[PDB]
Amino acid sequence: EPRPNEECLQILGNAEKGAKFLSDAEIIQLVNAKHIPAYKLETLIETHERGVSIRRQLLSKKLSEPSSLQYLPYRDYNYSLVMGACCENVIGYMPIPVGVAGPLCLDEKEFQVPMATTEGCLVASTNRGCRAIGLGGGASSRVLADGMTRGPVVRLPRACDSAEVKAWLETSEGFAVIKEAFDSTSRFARLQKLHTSIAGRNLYIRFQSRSGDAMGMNMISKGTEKALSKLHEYFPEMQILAVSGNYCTDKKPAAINWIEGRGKSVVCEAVIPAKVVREVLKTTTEAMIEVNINKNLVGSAMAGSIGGYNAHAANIVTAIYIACGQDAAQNVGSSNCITLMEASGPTNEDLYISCTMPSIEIGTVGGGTNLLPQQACLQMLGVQGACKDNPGENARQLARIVCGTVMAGELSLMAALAAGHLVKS
Amino acid sequence: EPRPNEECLQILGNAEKGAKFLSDAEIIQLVNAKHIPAYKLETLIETHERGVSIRRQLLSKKLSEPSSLQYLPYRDYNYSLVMGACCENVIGYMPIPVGVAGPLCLDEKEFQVPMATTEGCLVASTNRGCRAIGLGGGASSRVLADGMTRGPVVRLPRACDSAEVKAWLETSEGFAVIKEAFDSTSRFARLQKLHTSIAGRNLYIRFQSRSGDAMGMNMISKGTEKALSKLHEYFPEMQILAVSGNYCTDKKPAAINWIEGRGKSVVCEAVIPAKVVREVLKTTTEAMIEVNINKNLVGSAMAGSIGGYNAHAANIVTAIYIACGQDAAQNVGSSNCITLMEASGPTNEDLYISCTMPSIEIGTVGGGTNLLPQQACLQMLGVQGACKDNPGENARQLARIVCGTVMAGELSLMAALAAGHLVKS
Amino acid sequence: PRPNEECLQGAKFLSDAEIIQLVNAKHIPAYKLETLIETHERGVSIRRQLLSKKLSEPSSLQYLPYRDYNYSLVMGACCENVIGYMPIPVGVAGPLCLDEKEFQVPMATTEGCLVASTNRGCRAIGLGGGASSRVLADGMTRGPVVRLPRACDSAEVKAWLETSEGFAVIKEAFDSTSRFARLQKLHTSIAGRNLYIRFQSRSGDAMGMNMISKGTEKALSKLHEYFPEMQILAVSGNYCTDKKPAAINWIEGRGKSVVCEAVIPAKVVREVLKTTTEAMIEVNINKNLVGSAMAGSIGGYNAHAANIVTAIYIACGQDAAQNVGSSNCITLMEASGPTNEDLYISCTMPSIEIGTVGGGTNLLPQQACLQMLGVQGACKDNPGENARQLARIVCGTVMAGELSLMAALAAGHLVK
Amino acid sequence: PNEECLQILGNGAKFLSDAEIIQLVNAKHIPAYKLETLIETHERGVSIRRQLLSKKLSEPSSLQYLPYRDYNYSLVMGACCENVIGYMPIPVGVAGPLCLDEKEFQVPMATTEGCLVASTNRGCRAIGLGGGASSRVLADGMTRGPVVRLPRACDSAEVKAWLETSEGFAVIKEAFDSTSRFARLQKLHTSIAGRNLYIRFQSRSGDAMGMNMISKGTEKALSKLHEYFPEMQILAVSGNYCTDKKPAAINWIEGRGKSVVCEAVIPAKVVREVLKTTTEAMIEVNINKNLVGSAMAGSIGGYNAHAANIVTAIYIACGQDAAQNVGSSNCITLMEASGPTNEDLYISCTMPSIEIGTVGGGTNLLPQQACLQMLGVQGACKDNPGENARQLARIVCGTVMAGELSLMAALAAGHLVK
Ligand SMILES: CCc1c(C(=O)Nc2ccc(-c3ccccc3)cc2)c2c(n1CC[C@@H](O)C[C@@H](O)CC(=O)O)CCCCC2
Ligand SMILES: CCc1c(C(=O)Nc2ccc(-c3ccccc3)cc2)c2c(n1CC[C@@H](O)C[C@@H](O)CC(=O)O)CCCCC2
Ligand SMILES: CCc1c(C(=O)Nc2ccc(-c3ccccc3)cc2)c2c(n1CC[C@@H](O)C[C@@H](O)CC(=O)O)CCCCC2
Ligand SMILES: CCc1c(C(=O)Nc2ccc(-c3ccccc3)cc2)c2c(n1CC[C@@H](O)C[C@@H](O)CC(=O)O)CCCCC2
Repeated sequence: EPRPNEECLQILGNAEKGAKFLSDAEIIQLVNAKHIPAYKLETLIETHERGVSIRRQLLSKKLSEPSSLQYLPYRDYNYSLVMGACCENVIGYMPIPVGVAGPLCLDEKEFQVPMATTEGCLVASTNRGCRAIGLGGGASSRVLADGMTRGPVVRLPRACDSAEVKAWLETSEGFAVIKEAFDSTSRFARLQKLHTSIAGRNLYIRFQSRSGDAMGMNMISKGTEKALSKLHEYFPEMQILAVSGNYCTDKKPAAINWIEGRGKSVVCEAVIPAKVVREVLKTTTEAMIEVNINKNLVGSAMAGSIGGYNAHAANIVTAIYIACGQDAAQNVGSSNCITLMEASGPTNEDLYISCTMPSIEIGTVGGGTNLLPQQACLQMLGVQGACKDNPGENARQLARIVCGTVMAGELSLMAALAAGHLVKS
Repeated sequence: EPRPNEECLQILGNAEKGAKFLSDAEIIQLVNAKHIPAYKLETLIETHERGVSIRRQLLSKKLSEPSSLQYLPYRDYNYSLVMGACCENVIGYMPIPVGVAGPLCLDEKEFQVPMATTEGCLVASTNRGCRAIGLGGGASSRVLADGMTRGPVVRLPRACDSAEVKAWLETSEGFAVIKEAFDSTSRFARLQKLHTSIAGRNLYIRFQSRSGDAMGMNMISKGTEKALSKLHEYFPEMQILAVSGNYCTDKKPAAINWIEGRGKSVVCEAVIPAKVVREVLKTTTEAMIEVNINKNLVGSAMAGSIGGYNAHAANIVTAIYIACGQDAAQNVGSSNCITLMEASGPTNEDLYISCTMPSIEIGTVGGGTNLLPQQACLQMLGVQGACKDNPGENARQLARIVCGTVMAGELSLMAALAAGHLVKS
Repeated sequence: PRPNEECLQGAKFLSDAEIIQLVNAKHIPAYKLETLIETHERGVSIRRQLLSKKLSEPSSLQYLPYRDYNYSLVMGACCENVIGYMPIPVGVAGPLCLDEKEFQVPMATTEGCLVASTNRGCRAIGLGGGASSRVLADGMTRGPVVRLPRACDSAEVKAWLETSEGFAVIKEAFDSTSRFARLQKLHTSIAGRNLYIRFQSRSGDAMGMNMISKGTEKALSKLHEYFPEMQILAVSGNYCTDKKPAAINWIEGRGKSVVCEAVIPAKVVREVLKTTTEAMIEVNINKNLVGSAMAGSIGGYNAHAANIVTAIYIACGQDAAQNVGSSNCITLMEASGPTNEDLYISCTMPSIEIGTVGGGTNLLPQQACLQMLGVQGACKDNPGENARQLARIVCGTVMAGELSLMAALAAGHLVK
Repeated sequence: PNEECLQILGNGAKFLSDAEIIQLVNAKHIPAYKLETLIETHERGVSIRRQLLSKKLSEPSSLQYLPYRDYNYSLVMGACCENVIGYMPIPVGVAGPLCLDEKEFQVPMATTEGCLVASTNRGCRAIGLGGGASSRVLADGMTRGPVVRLPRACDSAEVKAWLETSEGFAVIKEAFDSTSRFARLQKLHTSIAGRNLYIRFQSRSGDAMGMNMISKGTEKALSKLHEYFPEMQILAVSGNYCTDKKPAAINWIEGRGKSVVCEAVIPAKVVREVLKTTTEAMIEVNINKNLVGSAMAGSIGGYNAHAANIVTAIYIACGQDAAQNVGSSNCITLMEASGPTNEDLYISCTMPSIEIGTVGGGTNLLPQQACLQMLGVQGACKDNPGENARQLARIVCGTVMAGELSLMAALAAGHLVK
């Protein structure tokens, strides 16, 4: 039934037939022995699933084991929201187990926190830390700052010239002009204080702005493009080298994120009664403080850590992020956390605990949050999509939930380490 | 039909009946009137899918939106390998779109590389970087080191005693004693030179060893347990404060991983002819090196980066990790990368590129790699499971692939920044 | 010698053995003698002789000099328990062509080749038409740590400081304590119920440490009136950061942030520096950026800025302990000119902590070195321009030092 | 007369006055660089240089108060300094006794910062009344960290693996060790960054700081490496991997020079009467300043109050390289409760990269030697090579801790200005 190549190509270019009529082996035969290239399988074929299936068959014959894809599932998944948006050369999907850790008592509310992980004991441990938090009157958090950044590098012909652009940007008149250009690109675009830094005839300019409920990379980058266009009108010798000169900084470790913040800067806290630490966490307060100082402060310091003065906030950040359609690679900066434990109340037997996380890069609109399964997890928290009355509130709430769930996860791993657990039981 | 609470209880305490003979609403009426806790749902119910179903039903009526879970899938998924191994309190699974970039021409072989992401353009950009490497003759990698670590903190009564223990561990006979205890806990356990650091009466002890094709955390922790128990026979006043004093360092940014290594230290390289840089990357070598020097080195320096001297290593690392059953939270350390670009060839128009990644924390057995869909992705690369013939070969191969694919994504992203793109197109 | 009863009854009429024997049988306490003796130089001699009696080598103080020094400006100012002085050889590297001027730079060092090397660096810069420089920013900082009952309370204080009216009353309290106290933008960080506050201000030509400490004093007291439950834990919570390696000094700057640059003709790199522009760029990329990167350095992207900074600081009465942060520097080298064969060099030092008044700039030997550079004392027609000028000179002299050593390294020097 | 004075230059220089030599330079019969030799004495060669310099300054009376007479320039010329125009007096104060390891020390400190010696001295008083401090040198080994390039990263991987084999390190150790009597190479640490290779040589240097000695050994060791790997370019003797006089985490973790630890318990009475505070307030300030504060500031290795003050003061006093306080001041200061009722103050400073020596450099000069002799660590130690330098490093750590106790007590007592 697989027709000759010259004939199949005619039915393809037929506007009232298309690949809908061609068989699987015929679409394959045209990719092989080049005619339809390979990447162009996306736009031609009838349904999205049949494109995934064809691409899987092509892929199977190139592999050293033909049936590698047998347990990689692809059927019945909604690919309409994925193609052209979230992923390319799609051959299926990867199911990541999702557990629940809660209720999380935070700001006089309750939250059932979804967490997608394959590390056993992670969700149970976090769930225990939530119960301890809940039995001690609950947690409270504050968003200290909010604004996604982009950190382009431009080049003037000399360091003195880039010193002049730095001085001009620092004047209130220069900032008003660059803020007009930036703010015109979108209704959420509101440029805050510019931070600049020189390295010879390079000039790194840190544009920061809130992005409503989106994480905001696409919004700040568009705002930055036009802003540097307006700056170029005043300084035509300027050469834009890159929209990112790693000064944002995005998806790399960097002290500037730790010190200036990026996206949402958050602080959570709680006071656990001496009873709850004993019963739920199987330790004392004196022991928790001892482990936290010498592990999370002194230990991190001996390791040469910048922004890693914590136990495992990266476990909780990553688990929520995958569950809620966040950019999981932004875990690199979003895990930044200092966990602090001290005595509280009369005997100095109650455990004070606070996690401060300067650079939670998060958003409840765009990216993976347009997909329905990760919209479901966002809906658990009540933060799905945009907030009309109070733009930004949903992404800020989710940032607060991340910091609170980190603190829950911190209480439980630190408690296990304090009561002598060396291995995953 | 829904029977009273006491009738349902004695059916649940019956052996040749049990939970199979109750309806969902009856089990839920038992949980509401506090006869069965939430965590007891795992061991009472017959099937795992029915346990996930009933946990979802309770969860839904605690939420502000009772239909929020509608689009979080849960059915027809193999929870036999998840319950009590990878996740707890399971309410479903989050599907991450999976894409393929390849062939990745690495060490005279070809790799179809799975990439689970929700960020648009990442799989297509990475795939273009692969094309540039393929038409450039290919890439070559070496594994420079190998050994997962654990960095426990112990406490001596005084600093003079911690110094005594440090000197003892540095003697070849004291080290032999501890290497015997450590190696006895597993067939892969081979303890390497002990790196130690004192902070007052604290002593941080960095145990390092290979772990076959396992990532190594369970195996190193077990070897660390017995090793410290032997050290205590020689120094009984020693206090084992925590199995991790953040010296390892695991899932936090730390300079020690950058300088000493953790897991696999790997380097990848390639020469991209000027012709390939022109037709695939749409830019010149000269423009590309200018961006790399001033973004990936200088820019990263101004930012105060330790080990983040790259464009988006974290994008590629994270995507391969989710797809292949790795711990995504370990992208914090595993993303460590310095990207170098120089001029090669006749008139300095070719592009020598290399990515050095000293701390890739990876494996092909254990964790999420026991799950069949994550195994499907590992089979794409011919690195699933353990190697009987040559232990470590699979995990070393996946680490070489993570490095070469990072370099593919570096080429492509850096080309796009060089060519004047400031926004995703 | 006379007995010990005739001496208690002034101090000028007694001998050195007499006052010593009063403390050696416990007649008089030792914290009395500071004021008792008339001449300052005999206070030093006695303190030495008392100290000789405790050392296993009595005569080890023999070649530690002490005579013919002006101790009047030091005592109750720069040093205590003074037993003499330490001579540090001063050399001169110049002339240095910087912003249409020439500078003979004094360098107090005991390291061989350092002054000759820096001096060759100046020769290369001179023959390439000199160096240019700009002060990018200027503000000494101080970073107290305060605590409030909860993290929610300290968040409230942070928000309060970020409004214009909160910053206005804090600026009112800060500016009141001194002439030069003009408070710039505040920077804050929270860690739980901790709150770190970075007060930045110019301070005339002084380095400013004590001035900002006074400004921070009244400013925290004002914040205490707004927030009565605020414990003031310390005036320095290491957030300044003063005399320790910190990323915040590198990123925000501290004291003077300065940039400096030069082009060295291809001919000059060949004949004076004995290398090639290409090779210089190769060593700079791979040593000062890639190498420092591998070593895990924050702000140490240079060859030996600290050699030059420390030498000038000791000679010019600066606080040499501040070389920790002042040495922060990134040396960049690029190709330049029509044939791409000329060597563009630039050093960027974001945190040079410096001044030309107060501290050890009060001493006459140190003021001699400051006068060489034409920057001594307070600039009367532009308060703070002498301190700016010395910072600029440090950056240009640091760049000269980089040129020479990197040229040496590139020509295969494993010496000295 | 111009032409008359040239004829006398051959017979000498001492039969020409200062004004006659200077006229010979200003109308160029002789260049500027011919003063090191022709002028017969060191003090008078400095004098003519100052006169030549004085005319080029906008204020020609600039150098009147820079001293130069009656100083030993012979140990300075061609070893410690060049283009010498005088010396710079730094006041030396004294802080002691410092009770360290069953001994007493009077510690010299060259500083122009008010209250530093007086405060360092109060910290000694608290330590003395607490029953003395203790200390241990945990490591010793100056490093050099050169950079080399091979054609490929694969080739540099081949060299790293070779340098890790028992036999590769044996051939290298032997070449390094032959150049000096103290040259004894410990295990190598290598990091690759592409086709670059950063090799960290480490060896003790007797009582010398070791920069010259390990440079010699590194040079020789790389020439043996070049014989096994001819395509290897030697880029630079330092690829900043040592790392010398720059902030770098490799010194914090691996150490460089003397890694040292120090400790002491300070009784409750002593904290209240000498230091005017409590153990509980000191602990609170130390946690939140030296740990949390430094963490918030992005500190690598600077977990202390003012270690750099003490290190700089002693270094300049004792003829050390004061530039090297960049890394030698790396310190973590820890305070916790101690004793039966948690009222005594355990304190410890750990300083992993103290770069120190008692022979060579500024320790060849006599005033600097006087300060070393006070401590009893001057010059080489014939019986136990290295022991004078280890003792000075222990003194630096103990004195720093005295300095931490004092300043931290002042901050805890509520003093905001000095
Ligand atoms: C977070 C998971 C976890 C745990 C851990 O949390 N265990 C735990 C605690 C409590 C319960 C529990 C549940 C319900 C009722 C009662 C009790 C169950 C399990 C433990 C370890 N890990 C892995 C840490 C890993 O992902 C990062 C670390 O490596 C980071 C670091 O600290 O360095 C490692 C071994 C040490 C302690 C136990
Ligand atoms: C990697 C995705 C990506 C790309 C990008 O790679 N775009 C791209 C390039 C090539 C093709 C292509 C495909 C087939 C044939 C021919 C060409 C398609 C798309 C671009 C950007 N980003 C986001 C990076 C983001 O996750 C981390 C950065 O923020 C990290 C950083 O550099 O700071 C950011 C905007 C500027 C550049 C383009
Ligand atoms: C800075 C002094 C110095 C020099 C050095 O600068 N030598 C030099 C250069 C030029 C002339 C000269 C003068 C007039 C006419 C012609 C030529 C004379 C001597 C050299 C080295 N050092 C010690 C660096 C030391 O304090 C920091 C380093 O350890 C820092 C680092 O690079 O990592 C160390 C060995 C390498 C090469 C030469
Ligand atoms: C180090 C000197 C010093 C002191 C200080 O120590 N003062 C002091 C203490 C005790 C006595 C004394 C003497 C004999 C008997 C009884 C008591 C006298 C004076 C003080 C300050 N500084 C300057 C610190 C400066 O160089 C680094 C810091 O800026 C580094 C930092 O902490 O961030 C600064 C203001 C705060 C406290 C007082």
